[PDB]
Amino acid sequence: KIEKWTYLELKGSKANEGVPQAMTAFAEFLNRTGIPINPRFSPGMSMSVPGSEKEFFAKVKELMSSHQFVVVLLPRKDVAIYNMVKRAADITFGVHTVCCVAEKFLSTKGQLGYFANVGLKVNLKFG
Repeated sequence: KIEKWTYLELKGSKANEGVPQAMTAFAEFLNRTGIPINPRFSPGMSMSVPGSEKEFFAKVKELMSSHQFVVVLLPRKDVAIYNMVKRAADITFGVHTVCCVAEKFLSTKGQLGYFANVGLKVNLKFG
């Protein structure tokens, strides 16, 4: 059972709406599909994309070292931001991160299908 988790939101041009609410929906989804997780998350973090990996690691370091699981929302399917996230996760102990595109994670049509795909990655990390 994932007990301590939160989310990290990497800002794009447009502001994301309904994030906390979708995170709750996501946790419910995970529980229904056989991945036990506390239905409640600790308050999430939102930040613009920093200029360097060092700057990024400094910012998210406490977040990632104090949680078992972090759901990360990226503004676009940009593999460079994705890599920045994976580098920090690579040197952090006791945490798993999963990266998602914000629009897909939030948009009503196709949300459940997307949740299901993201759940594949989550399952592999814990199951």
